[PDB]
Amino acid sequence: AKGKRTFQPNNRRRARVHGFRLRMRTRAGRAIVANRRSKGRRALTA
Amino acid sequence: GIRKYKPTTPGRRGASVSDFAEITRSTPEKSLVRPLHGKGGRNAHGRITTRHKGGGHKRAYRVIDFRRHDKDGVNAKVAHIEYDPNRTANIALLHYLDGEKRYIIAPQGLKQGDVIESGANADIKPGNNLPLRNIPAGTVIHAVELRPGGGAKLARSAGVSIQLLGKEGTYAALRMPSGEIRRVDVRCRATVGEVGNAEQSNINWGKAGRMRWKGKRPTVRGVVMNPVDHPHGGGEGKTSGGRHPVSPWGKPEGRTRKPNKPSDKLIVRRRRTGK
RNA sequence: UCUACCCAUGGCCAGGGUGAAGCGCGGGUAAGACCGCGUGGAGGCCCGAACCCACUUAGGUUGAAGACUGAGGGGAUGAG
RNA sequence: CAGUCCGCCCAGGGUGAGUCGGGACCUAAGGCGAGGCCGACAGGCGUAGUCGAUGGACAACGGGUUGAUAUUCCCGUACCCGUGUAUGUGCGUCCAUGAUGAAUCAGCGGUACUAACCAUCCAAAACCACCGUGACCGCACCUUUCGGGGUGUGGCGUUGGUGGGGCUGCAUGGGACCUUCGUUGGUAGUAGUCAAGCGAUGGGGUGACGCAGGAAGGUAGCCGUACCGGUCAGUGGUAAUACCGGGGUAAGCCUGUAGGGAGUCAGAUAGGUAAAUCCGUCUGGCAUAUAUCCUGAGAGGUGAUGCAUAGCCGAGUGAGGCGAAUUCGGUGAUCCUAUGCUGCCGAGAAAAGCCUCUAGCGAGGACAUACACGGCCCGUACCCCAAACCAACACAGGUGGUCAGGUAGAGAAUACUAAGGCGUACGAGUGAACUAUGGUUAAGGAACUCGGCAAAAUGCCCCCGUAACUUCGGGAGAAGGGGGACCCACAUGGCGUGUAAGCCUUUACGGCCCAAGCGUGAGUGGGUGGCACAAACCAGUGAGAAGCGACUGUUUACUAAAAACACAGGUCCGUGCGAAGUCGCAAGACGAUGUAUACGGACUGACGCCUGCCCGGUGCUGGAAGGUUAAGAGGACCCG
RNA sequence: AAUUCCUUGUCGGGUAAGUUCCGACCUGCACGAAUGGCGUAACGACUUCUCAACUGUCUCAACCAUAGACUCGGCGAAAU
Repeated sequence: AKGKRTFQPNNRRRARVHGFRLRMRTRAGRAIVANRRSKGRRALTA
Repeated sequence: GIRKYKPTTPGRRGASVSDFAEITRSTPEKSLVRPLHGKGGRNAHGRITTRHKGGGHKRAYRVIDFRRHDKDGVNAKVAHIEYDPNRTANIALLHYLDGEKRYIIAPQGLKQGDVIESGANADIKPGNNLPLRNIPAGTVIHAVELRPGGGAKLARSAGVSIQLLGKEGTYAALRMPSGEIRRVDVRCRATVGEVGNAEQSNINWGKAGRMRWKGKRPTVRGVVMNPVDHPHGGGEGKTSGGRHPVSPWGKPEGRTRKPNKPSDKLIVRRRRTGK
């Protein structure tokens, strides 16, 4: 009976992997942030 | 120097273990150890480059002095002989007469309380390390150097010993453990006598647990893989590849040394592979 | 953040058995070889809960559940 | 479902820290990375550094309080860092006093050089003898019936390789002359240095580490008891002999018990990048120390005239007041001594912190007592095997760690219970068929079926008794047989513990002994009851013969757990060392802080007896005479 | 024979009756030595046969109790 689902919340890992200090680190991440800012989103990054 | 276990379990049917009959302590010298952490065979990218390695007992590295050039004319006394994990030959501890302490690999026949010298003016006895230029011809050697001043590289396993065939000009001819006749500059240093613990090759490792302890994951043959995994895989029923055995990367089974490299002008005859 | 493998640092394994090496005594041997008696507490050892699995069967099959439940079942000091 | 209720809706309230978990303290695996190297650009690695707990170091325990917080607030008693003032003792410089210096004046043989001298190793040019034929010539062959190749008969290029003398020259190691300290004989042990105190980012020690196994000494806990406060529960008997409730209290501060560990003093010295009185090494004196020193569970004293409790009064919202006895034993941890002790091989993190050394700063500074003060930033409510988290739901699934009462019992299993918590969110009726889950069955007992699928059955403790075969360990709980209840006696017995106790005394937290008291199995003999003594729950079916795989293990999450994968053991091939192999265009990295008794690849798969023939085909390895054949060089001739 | 189309090969065990099973023969369609040949104590939720005990698996079904099914009140779907 191993009913272990796929989402195990851990906000430290959330912020560490999808965080702002990480999106602004590589070229692609800066592009993603600018793209979201252009589309108008309210949550630029996790 | 081996103990054979009794058949009290299928994992110990014919297993054997080294007798440790030469050790004199069970702990290192606290000032000559360094940390070690195993990788599993994964290089700076994180990818496996060498397979079948990892998940083994922790161990610590005991600093060893292979570049024996400083203490020249200063005697030393062997204080103990010990067991180190990451090496096939036993380690031996030396108290110098100045007050330094340091390790070496133990030659066969060494024993506690024995005194060893060094340098060009040294006696021809096991443990004494002196330049290849001051060693007569026909004497067994171990732990010799390749370039002058560049540490000891050749023949430092357990029980192996090169032989010094003779000298010709500014070079000395050496018969390696494998059978090659190489030529090495005569400024290179070397220790006398063969390496100790020469029975350790006669050990059955019993069960698979012992190999997993020393650390090596299991290896899966080629024929049982699929055609996309290995140039052998495939075939309903039991096959044989039908491909002139090849490596997992397609490289055939031939000769792999790079042709015509700088060091081929010092090699007199390579090893013999027939029979 | 599920799953495969590896790296650093922590945790867990009720209860009951069998009796290896060595050591002491004896017998025995020119001497070894070995045999009875004490001490000793090894092993991918044995029976068995927590824990990890998933061999059989019935139920479910617009389910309680997008792979589960009841009975039995394998491992349980180790490649855990 | 309904709902006056709600984890729903609305308003207001609520989270109190020098000691708890984090930061201001430290590093591991990993991340970023000043310069930097590599790469057409984009970018890849990485040094010094700086981050990163799942680890290291670090000061607080009982009781009370509100409707919501408590190691946070209040009460009682403590501990850790800093600051100011006052006091007593007080060691220092300024000076003044002790120890101590250091070089000239003629003065070593070694560091060890020039030239040389000795020993050893090595090979230049010519000169001596031999295989071997790249050639090649004739000659003998199985020949092609000799007309061809290739092998021995002997001469040529010694083309390659051997051996002894010879050798012009290198080089290493010693002695030899180049200043380093000479034996100090005056000049110069006062005059330069050291004697308060703080002392490093520098040296050294410690921090500092594995798995397994008991025996011993304790405590928490639980069960009885002296003693104290109370009940008559409408029954046949029971007033005290019966029954129920109490039979408590921490950190810290004293003392140093069981256990565990350890030698001390003198000389001199580049080894610790400079110096060391510190650490190592060598040479000596001292007993191998009940001694002496370090660590240390517990008992005991104090904290405690306090705090808290069984009960009695009040009042019944539940405020408020009083408050007894508190000794002795038995059993006993999976917790403490214990980062201990003993074994074994698979050999078991770093840094800060603390101690000590000098280098250095120095005219002020060290110790103790009294009084007055500062102790920063984040979390603190509420759920937390769950209707509050991951599952679309108030979902029979999933979720790491700490406590662990009583009876039976080997047990944290199983049955019933104590503290504590709940009856969980649609009901009420009713002997229909049929389906699911439990229960029983006459006579027969696999006759059912693809198949004993499902069910039934054996099931524990103590004594007896145990086969073929074997790698001598096993097979084995083999198979098979007997007993199990409650009373009485042997029994004031036997065993454990140990009080008043006698003994000795190392006057100590000594140890031997042992009435009483408390606790406990096993055996024997005689009785008693039932259909049944393992009485309920818990709790192996066993034996014979084939095939496959040696064995424990791994595998298709979700129709395949196997004869498939792995394995310990073999043989082959490659690899002489920033090796072979791999990731990358390159730098670089793993292989390995390894070195052929090692590393990578391929096939077979414990152990025993063995692996027979073929190199023609395809590969891999080693080569030469010839033919073949690309770029580049070559530029006769011809043409415009 | 995990390998045999002919095939239910031939003989013998075992049952009252044996296309499965065991021991032998060998005419090997189309075994064979590290894509290893033949054996082997111990081990196996592996595949195949036989025995003892046991039983509703069966001759052959019967009865009891719970959860649905059926009736009354409330809320109130679905594929087609």
